Amino acid sequence: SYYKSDPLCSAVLIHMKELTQHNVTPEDMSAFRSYQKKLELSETFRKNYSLEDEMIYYQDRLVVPIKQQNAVMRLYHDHTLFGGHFGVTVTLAKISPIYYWPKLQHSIIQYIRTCVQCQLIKSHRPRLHGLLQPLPIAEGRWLDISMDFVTGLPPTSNNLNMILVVVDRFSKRAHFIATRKATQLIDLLFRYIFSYHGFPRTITSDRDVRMTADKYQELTKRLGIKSTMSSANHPQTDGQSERTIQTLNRLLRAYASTNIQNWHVYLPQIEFVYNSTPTRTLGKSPFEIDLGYLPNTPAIKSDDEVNARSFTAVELAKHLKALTIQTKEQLEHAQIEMETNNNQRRKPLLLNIGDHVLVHRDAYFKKGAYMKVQQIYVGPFRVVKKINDNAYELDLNSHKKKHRVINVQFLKKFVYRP
Amino acid sequence: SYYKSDPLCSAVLIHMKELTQHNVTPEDMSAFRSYQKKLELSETFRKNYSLEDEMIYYQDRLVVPIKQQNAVMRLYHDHTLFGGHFGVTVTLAKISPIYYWPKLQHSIIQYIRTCVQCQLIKSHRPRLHGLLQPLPIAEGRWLDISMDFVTGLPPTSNNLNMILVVVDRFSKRAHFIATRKTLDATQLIDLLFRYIFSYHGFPRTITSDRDVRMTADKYQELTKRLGIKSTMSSANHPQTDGQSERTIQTLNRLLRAYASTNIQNWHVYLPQIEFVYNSTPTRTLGKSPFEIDLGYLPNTPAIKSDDEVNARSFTAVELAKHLKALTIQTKEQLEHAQIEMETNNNQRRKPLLLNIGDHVLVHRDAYFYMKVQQIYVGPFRVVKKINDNAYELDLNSHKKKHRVINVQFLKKFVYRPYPKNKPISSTERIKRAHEVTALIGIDTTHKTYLCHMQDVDPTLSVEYSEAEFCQIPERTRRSILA
DNA sequence: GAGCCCGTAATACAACAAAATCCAACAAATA
DNA sequence: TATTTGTTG
DNA sequence: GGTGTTGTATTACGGGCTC
DNA sequence: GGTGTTGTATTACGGGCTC
Repeated sequence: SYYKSDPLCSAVLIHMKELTQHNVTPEDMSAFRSYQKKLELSETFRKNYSLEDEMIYYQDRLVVPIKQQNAVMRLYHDHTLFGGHFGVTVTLAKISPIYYWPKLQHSIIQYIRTCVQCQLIKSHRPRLHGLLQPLPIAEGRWLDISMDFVTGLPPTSNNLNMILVVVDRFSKRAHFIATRKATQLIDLLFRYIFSYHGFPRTITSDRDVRMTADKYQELTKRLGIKSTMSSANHPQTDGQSERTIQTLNRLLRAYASTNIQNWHVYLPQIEFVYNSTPTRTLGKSPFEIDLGYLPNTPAIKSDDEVNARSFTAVELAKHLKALTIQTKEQLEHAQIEMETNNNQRRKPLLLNIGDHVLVHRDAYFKKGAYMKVQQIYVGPFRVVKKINDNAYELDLNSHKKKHRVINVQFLKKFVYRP
Repeated sequence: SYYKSDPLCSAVLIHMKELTQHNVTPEDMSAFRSYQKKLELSETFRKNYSLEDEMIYYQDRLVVPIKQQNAVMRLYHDHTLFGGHFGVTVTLAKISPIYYWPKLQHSIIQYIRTCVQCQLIKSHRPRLHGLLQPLPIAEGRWLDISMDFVTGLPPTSNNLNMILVVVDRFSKRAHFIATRKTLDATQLIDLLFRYIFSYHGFPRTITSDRDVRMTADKYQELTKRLGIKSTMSSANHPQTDGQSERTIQTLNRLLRAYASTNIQNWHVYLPQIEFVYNSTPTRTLGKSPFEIDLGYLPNTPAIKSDDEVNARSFTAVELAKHLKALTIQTKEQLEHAQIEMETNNNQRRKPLLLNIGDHVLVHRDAYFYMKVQQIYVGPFRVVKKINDNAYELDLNSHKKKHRVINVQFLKKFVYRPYPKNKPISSTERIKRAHEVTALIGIDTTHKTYLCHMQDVDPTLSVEYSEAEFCQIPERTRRSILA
């Protein structure tokens, strides 16, 4: 039960094979590509096709007619003759030692994008699927605020359990919100610690139940506060707070190495140390990014001046304007530097309407659902809206899934074939 | 109540600041470097020091004498005036706006290395410590072998291990047989299917992990009587079993491909996955692992355009010559593979070189709520240097579990530094017990606690028994152990 | 080209990516 | 001799 | 509307010397 | 003695044409 026991006088290679035969030319519809290929063969000298008793082949490899292309690549890709659904390299190593197939690599990668199980099972670095495209930089001071918290720490005396952080996107000002892992009184403690400065414009946070929080969201809609609400298991958007708790974790380890179970005393020292230390992407201390009144003043900084903003009373407007201008251009510099050092391999994905994208078992099933060697056979979903440049909402075929926003790091767009 | 309100007429900067005054030359022992620096200043033109009535400083930066170098770096790196124990960049951003410091960044990284807590609380890419050294290349058809376990597989007949993958390292034949956790623990039946695998040829070298199924006394001694080495891993360093784990990575994709009937009936798929994976050509050798060892390919011949040599199923007296030729081919492909691995991986990695005796931190795998507490532990003395990236060390007294740590967890320790002395008398272990810093634990063999004191030799601990343990407040001691 | 000192100063590279329970199973410690 | 308790895929 | 982001050793580029 | 390692899209380099 072997193949190639069939003559085909109507295919692309007929023009190539009549270079010796010159007998019959029964071309088909859309066979004008064969005419152009024969013209290119005529103006060049690459004649290596061998014609031996109906076996027309290349120098050592069997050229296959285009009628049975899919049959051959399915035979050497599926388990009919022990393929195994591998990549283009193993498929070439199975086919190219035996067959030639002009533009074989493009045909094989097209088949990889065609075969459904390879789309659902393979990953092929599904963490580089969209550009960086960071947050818009800022406005006037204390208008954008980043919100997140680490769920659990070694508990203190039974009054405090975990640390919440507030750092603004502009100035990156540390904060010490020590919660109890909380209730609807989140707005009480949160209000007491941001309203020390004032009400922001948008909150960059995750889809956490203390902030998804239909009771708390309506408060923000009434008050005039937006909510970015980073999607399920995509904590990258929170950013400044995540980077702060990275710096806080080192600081908390430093100040509580031998002093576990009472770190709530040292937490204001943690935030004050974070506040007094200059950063890199802005080059100035977060006091200086705000009203520059580093109160410790161990020594005067470089370019010695008055450096006493307490003496200035009415002229603070020009000083804050100057700080705002230089910090805004520094934020733009940080944005472009991040975009340069990150997008060296980040391939974009821009669809925005009418596709059948997937979600490869991350933010689709539960974060608490165990990942194992169980098959990854998420069905072909649909996309109806372009919610952002780096995400697309889906019509999750479930009860509700409680969210339908999927960042591009889980999509891996499905492609059909007739 | 600040610094710099004191004269220092004998330091390095004396020759620099007598370029305008030329009063006295009160050099000290080994202070001729000041004269050489003055000569270097004279033969060039970088004279920009400002000198006004003992306020001697740079164009905008206060130059500091070498006597109070430690005072300045401790002031702007520790917490006396709100430092924070940050990196070299933040320390520069605190110091370089205010002070000059010839070779400033070198002094800053020196202070980062010679700190007491700063080494142990932070981290800087520990994974790339040690250059990537591939294991010995190949032998006569899997005299070197690897195996490993992964779990999390769904049950079908109470079989939630089912991955005992054995990879024939030379030919990469890569067998894996269904099993379970509860069948054996290297006592009764584990060896039996190990031998039915080994029925097709005994190996000569194992490379495996620190799993309890192979660190047992029964396994090591039987392998030693079999003349086959163990060569275990290094306390959660699975990269020693890399080729088996890479086979698992290839196996997992094929397992998901064949795992549509996840729960009902799928134990027939592992031999199918074996037969598919062995027949598929690899990348590092260009030949399928099935035909590398066995010569020929499996049934339904799809013989390539090389020759008829891959249909070698005929008379066997001439198999030795061309099978050795294929051994040469595959050997060459594995030097190519070792070179390819060492190219793209050693570009960022930096080797770590320690002699026997110097202290070393382990930073992990010493105590298994490890978030805020001091997960990183104190320094230990290295005993045996097995490899350039393998140091055997005394993490505890004599307790348990294979006291060798890979260099990825290991980190250098520097004790360059008013430190106290070493108590050796019997009465000095009682009074000098309130000067403790950290804790290791309790000896399992007898009643002797090991801990760290303050401003002493860190690794060279002093034994503190119960006669001098209950007097000092131990309420804050078990807090870091729990 | 050719290298060196030194002084700044950019520069990819990785860590924040929820936290903490055991599962199965080797061998130490009493009583 | 059963119930523990260190560490590790 | 809504989607990364800085700390850190490490390393690259100008004044001043030898040419 | 004892310590990574291949699968995979993706992309870079020679024969043959226009010069």
